Amino acid sequence: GLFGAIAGFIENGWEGMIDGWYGFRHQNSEGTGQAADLKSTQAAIDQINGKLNRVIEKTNEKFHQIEKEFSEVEGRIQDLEKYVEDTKIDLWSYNAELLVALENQHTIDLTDSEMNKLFEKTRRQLRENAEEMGNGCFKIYHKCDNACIESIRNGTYDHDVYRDEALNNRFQIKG
Amino acid sequence: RPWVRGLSSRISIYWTIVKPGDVLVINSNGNLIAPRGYFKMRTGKSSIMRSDAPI
Ligand SMILES: *[C@@H]1O[C@H](CO)[C@@H](O[C@@H]2O[C@H](CO)[C@@H](O[C@@H]3O[C@H](CO)[C@@H](O)[C@H](O)[C@@H]3O)[C@H](O)[C@H]2NC(C)=O)[C@H](O)[C@H]1NC(C)=O
Repeated sequence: GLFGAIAGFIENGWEGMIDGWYGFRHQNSEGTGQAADLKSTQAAIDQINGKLNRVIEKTNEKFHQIEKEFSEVEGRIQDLEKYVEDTKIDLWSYNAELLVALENQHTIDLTDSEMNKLFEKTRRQLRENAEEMGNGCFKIYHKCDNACIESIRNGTYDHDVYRDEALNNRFQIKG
Repeated sequence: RPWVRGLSSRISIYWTIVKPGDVLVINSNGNLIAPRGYFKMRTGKSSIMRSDAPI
């Protein structure tokens, strides 16, 4: 949660959303249902499988090298043949033990991105038409339903046309 | 030298490679354990490994 979102302010875990890596939950008149996404689910996983291909299955094929285990005390060259190979392992390790640290931490602020860039999208295609109820979930003024849902859940939403319930239930009702 | 396989004396192995267009010359007045020929010299990609794993 560098971007904040995940494990940030959406502090709840979506239990068993198996139809993908993302989605929504509509509380319309027709009851409920947690819907699955794409351009974000394929989006992130697009990248993860990208930095990875980079890592996994690639370089290095070396044939004849220096010996590294030794049967009798030789001194000098010996010492050296060690210290050289030792230094190698040693370095190569730190490169490894960080390729992870990095790729790993940023693997994160990459998922906690697609989130904080979708709620941040819905909250764009629709004006005063609704607001994320407090935090996490949203709040609607129209009687949106399963059919009406394929609006935002398809970016097919008019905050102009389908606007009727605006000021109203908002700051308009008694107080 | 210590008794090895009966014998108390021994041999010292040495090597010499001759590049195309050069001649080899052996000159001994004793103890020469001369060679019967040359081994071919490849460049390739081979090595050797101490391991007890089975093929
Ligand atoms: C220099 O000294 C060494 C040792 O003091 C001599 O070597 C010993 O030589 C004898 C024969 O000359 C070897 O004896 C045989 O040993 C076997 C092994 O157990 C046994 O089966 C035979 O019946 C016999 O006893 C003995 O192994 C060998 N010892 C060693 C470790 O070398 C060497 O010959 C001496 N050189 C000269 C010119 O004095």
